[PDB]
Amino acid sequence: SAVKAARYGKDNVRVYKVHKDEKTGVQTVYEMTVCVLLEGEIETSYTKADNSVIVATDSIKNTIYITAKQNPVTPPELFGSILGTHFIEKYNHIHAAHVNIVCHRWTRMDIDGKPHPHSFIRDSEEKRNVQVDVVEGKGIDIKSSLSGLTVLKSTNSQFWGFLRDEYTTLKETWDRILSTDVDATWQWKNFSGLQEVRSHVPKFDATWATAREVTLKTFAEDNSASVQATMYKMAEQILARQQLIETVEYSLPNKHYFEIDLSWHKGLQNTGKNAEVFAPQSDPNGLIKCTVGRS
Amino acid sequence: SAVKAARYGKDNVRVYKVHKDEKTGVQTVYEMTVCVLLEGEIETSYTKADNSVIVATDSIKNTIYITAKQNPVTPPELFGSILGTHFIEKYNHIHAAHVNIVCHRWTRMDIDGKPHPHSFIRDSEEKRNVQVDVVEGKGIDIKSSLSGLTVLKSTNSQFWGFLRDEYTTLKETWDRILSTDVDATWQWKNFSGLQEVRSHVPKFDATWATAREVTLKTFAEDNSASVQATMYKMAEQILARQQLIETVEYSLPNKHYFEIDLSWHKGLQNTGKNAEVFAPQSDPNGLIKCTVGRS
Amino acid sequence: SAVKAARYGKDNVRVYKVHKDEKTGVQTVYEMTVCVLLEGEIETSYTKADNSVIVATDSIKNTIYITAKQNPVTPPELFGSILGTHFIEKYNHIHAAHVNIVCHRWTRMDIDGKPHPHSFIRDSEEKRNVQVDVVEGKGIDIKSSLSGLTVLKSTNSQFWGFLRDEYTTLKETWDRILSTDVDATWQWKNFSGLQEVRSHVPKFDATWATAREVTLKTFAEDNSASVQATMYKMAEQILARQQLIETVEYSLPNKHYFEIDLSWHKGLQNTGKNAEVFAPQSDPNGLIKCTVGRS
Amino acid sequence: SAVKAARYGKDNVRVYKVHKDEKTGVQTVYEMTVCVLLEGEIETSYTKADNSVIVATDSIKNTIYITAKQNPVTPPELFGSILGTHFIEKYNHIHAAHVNIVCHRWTRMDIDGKPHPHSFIRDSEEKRNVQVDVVEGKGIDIKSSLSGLTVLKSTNSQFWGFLRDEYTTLKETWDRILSTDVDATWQWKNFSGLQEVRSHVPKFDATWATAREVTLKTFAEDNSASVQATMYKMAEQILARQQLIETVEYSLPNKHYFEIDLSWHKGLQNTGKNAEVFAPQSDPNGLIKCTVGRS
Ligand SMILES: O=c1[nH]c(=O)c2nn[nH]c2[nH]1
Ligand SMILES: O=c1[nH]c(=O)c2nn[nH]c2[nH]1
Ligand SMILES: O=c1[nH]c(=O)c2nn[nH]c2[nH]1
Ligand SMILES: O=c1[nH]c(=O)c2nn[nH]c2[nH]1
Ligand code: NA
Ligand code: NA
Ligand code: NA
Ligand code: NA
Repeated sequence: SAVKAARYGKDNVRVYKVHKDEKTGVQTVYEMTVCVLLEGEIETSYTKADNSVIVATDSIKNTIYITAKQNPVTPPELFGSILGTHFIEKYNHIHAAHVNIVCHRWTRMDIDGKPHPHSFIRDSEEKRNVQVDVVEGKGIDIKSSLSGLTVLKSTNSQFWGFLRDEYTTLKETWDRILSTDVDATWQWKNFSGLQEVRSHVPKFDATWATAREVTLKTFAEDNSASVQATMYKMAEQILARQQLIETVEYSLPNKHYFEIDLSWHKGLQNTGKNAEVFAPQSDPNGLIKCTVGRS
Repeated sequence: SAVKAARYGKDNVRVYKVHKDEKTGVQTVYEMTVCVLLEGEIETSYTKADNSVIVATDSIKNTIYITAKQNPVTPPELFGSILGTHFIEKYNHIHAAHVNIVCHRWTRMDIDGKPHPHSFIRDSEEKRNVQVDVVEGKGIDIKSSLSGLTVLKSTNSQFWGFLRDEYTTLKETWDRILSTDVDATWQWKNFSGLQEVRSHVPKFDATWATAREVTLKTFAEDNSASVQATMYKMAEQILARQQLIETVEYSLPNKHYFEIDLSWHKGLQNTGKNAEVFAPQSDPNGLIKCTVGRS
Repeated sequence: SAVKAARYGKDNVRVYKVHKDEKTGVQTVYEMTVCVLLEGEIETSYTKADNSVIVATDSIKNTIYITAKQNPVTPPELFGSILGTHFIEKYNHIHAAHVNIVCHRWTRMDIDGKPHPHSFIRDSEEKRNVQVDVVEGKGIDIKSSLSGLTVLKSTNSQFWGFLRDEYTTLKETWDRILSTDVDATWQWKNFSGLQEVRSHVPKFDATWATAREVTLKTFAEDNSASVQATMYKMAEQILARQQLIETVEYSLPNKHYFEIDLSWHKGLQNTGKNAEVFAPQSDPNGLIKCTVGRS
Repeated sequence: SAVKAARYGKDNVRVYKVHKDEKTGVQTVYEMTVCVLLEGEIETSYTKADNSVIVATDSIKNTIYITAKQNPVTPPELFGSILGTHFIEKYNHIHAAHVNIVCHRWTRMDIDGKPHPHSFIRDSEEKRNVQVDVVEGKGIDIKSSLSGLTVLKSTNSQFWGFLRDEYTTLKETWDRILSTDVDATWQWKNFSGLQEVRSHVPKFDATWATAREVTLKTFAEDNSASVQATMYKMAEQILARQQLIETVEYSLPNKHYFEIDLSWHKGLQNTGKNAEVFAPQSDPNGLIKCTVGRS
């Protein structure tokens, strides 16, 4: 037998960092969960019990903390690039590093209309994420994403004109609830190394903000013909606004809210134009995906 | 043997309701999870297989939907009172109804600085809850709460002067991170019935808003001597602002963020005044509770 | 204002202990999650920022580890009694200790038909729990439980003869699926102190085993008239088998599996006697509770 | 812009099926969670609001139920192949179907030493899974797996001889706890179609059983030099026992149990050879992966 692929490292490394502005007293906090997996000339640890090639996972953990102490942790695209580059440069036999970062929200509190200098709220379980693959000789590949953005619109969603056959019971509709949890990923053009990543630093936060804004505005304003049609419009707009993105991927569940026929009870009307009370369905759910690129 | 206590009903009933203003086009959505448990002269269903005394749990579910169709679902204190009263009035042998409601956030989206008429975001997993106990002959007891409000302050928290003995390793500190998930409950004076609950309807939303505001402002502004001391200040202020509340209860975890000594690595300084990178701890956690009432 | 109640301590303390038999080489492992909350003359920590009365939660954590090192951790009723007694005896101003223990399963593996001396499997998320309340002057109150025991029977469950009115749509049935997650609690007679708890040590494991056996056998064998009727039979039998138990409480969800009418598709018959494929429902669920005591 | 990839369908479809042996009275239950995603000539649903190419996700759900009614649901490799083949044969414009099945445990209860004919227990959250990709013109690709198998050994695990540099604090050890959650996947050779899958039906359950047995026996018996070395031995043995498997992949977390130094308290010895009480760590965790194939 032979090792066809192998990677190993440390997952679920929770990290907090504070920045203190000595002039103003304002403090800013960052909290992340980090995973680093390494690849390289490590097969003999599997086949021959040769631990000499293993950078211990505990040491990977220490390295995450040290790197966060010595470098900016924002934007996460930069921090993940620094962290990944470290492993391939430090260890001759390590040839790829895969860094995943989940950023948690700590939003500054407003107290009496004023931003508070050192108090924060978790205002959403929405995350901002990065996946950074640093491969020796092949540069740095970055996928940025937002996830856990949960939205609902109560009208201006339709679904008609779909295929009807002997397996079909769904009725066409011109007015339904649309609710989803948005997972959106933008893949950057390959970067040659850390100097090129640093040269683009301003674009990372700006592109995250644009992706979020486009997602929310398009969801709210589109008189949606389907999840498919609405998500394509979102992706097109993101590509138009940032030329350094190569592809945009969306993964959207369709979280169903069913009408409840109450006509058996005193003729109560609660369907169609009279629908007011609905039953949210926990499962099953539709799942719609698309990857959009340039022509 | 004998039945000393019994209650039964339906849990995890998900309910959505939409209100449509025909004049303006503005729609407003409400989403809740409801549990109703009944008590009364039901022991023979347990002891003698006598199902004639059972209002089926499926029928309880139907009743929740019908009641939501025919009545306001907000404030939840009112809806829960209507729902509980229904069971004790409709069924002669049912003498108590226990209604728990969890309200989920659907906050109206702002698009280009304007509130959108029919699009919403789940802006927090914070919940607004009610527990309503309707007992025949004894009125209506309401406990209102907020839960899942997660906050952090990066300084202006201290903890010194605690008991030190042979079990103690904790160092005194004059500057630490304080983070918690707030669970706050206010218990209303007993109401005689639905007419009295209706007479106080404006106070329910106002008191929830006050409880939230006091919690956030006190957390942000107090130079905290302990979780205990800060939570007592919150409770006092809520009692001062609403005379119809009898008690306020807080349950606060102390979610620890530990310093990381990096001095073993090239003498890096990351403790005390030099602490920048911390390790959030998933467990264990402190748990601090208090119930405050009037003198 | 005044403090009406207060308790504080440490939650989610994970503990593992190994026992090694030097004669045989056999090792046995125990893993628990422990919470300890204290009460006593502690109000001034809340009202006056007086930390001198606070046994730090970190010290409570240390005490859990030390107590586990120096004492048996099984049965959990004994360990929780030792731990709770420690706090009220050590600290003059602490007058009650509330200890909750969740025991996790590590079942010895059988390899080639033989029990392995040091390898274990988590064979269920079923838990064995204890709640121990040690109150100065009032002895030791112990509630023992099992939870997370998930069962299903595919026939020999009925539900007919329930109340039918204008809120009822449920059809009577003489053959349905019954599935639940069992939470069963037995409350021991009050014990005067640790000497009396020790005197009854053999009864704790034996009574847990009996409660589990009775639950499973009664569920499997009863031609159930309702959840209510079946759970009462379980409780009666436990009380009959252990005279030192005062009450038994069951809390059972009714986890619904719905028939799927497929007759719209080529006349396929999948209801009633022809039902083979069902839709498990995640929510809502029935919730049935009873507490049974002696006459 | 252009659609580079697209797939859509229904997730989290819960399905139960019962088989009743009329001769013996014995009933057997199966419960699964199914996801089906389709690909094909569907881009215009995204780009042009053309729903005529959409087989509605609701219809996919109906098809899962109908297919389960008309066909065996075990082994899951067969059921997933039937389900996937259905979509590519029924719909000319659908060219791939991706079927994921999670099988939940319902193990027959033993009551008084005898297997009960119709009562079952969820004896583990361990799952048996399949991923079946049916691609028009390219056959059927099946990946079978087990997941959620949680094990611990209290000794006979070592970890020494790893790389030591300025980032390393971990001490070498010759005796530690090893605990993990096993995720093991075996990838079958490509099958030409449903006839070939049916021809191999007996091998599916047998290979699952072998994979489980090899995993448990190797974990229990290996005096482990590292997670890496132990998992490679498991994979080699599975490949040796089933020639129709092309690769085996393991993904193993290293769930750390830390020693607790108690020497600060009365010189208590709880490290090294005296270690009895340990602190299980919820995070971070090591994560070790390998894919093994033939030479
Ligand atoms: O937007 C939708 N897309 C779909 O593919 C679908 N199928 N059922 N409902 C649906 N709604
Ligand atoms: O605010 C705090 N209260 C406590 O009771 C405590 N114990 N350890 N740390 C603590 N912090
Ligand atoms: O066993 C049952 N008990 C109940 O109270 C009930 N209500 N609906 N179905 C039920 N099944
Ligand atoms: O088995 C192990 N493998 C590793 O790669 C490792 N790193 N720290 N500890 C470890 N244990
Ligand atoms: Na390298
Ligand atoms: Na009544
Ligand atoms: Na005392
Ligand atoms: Na086809």
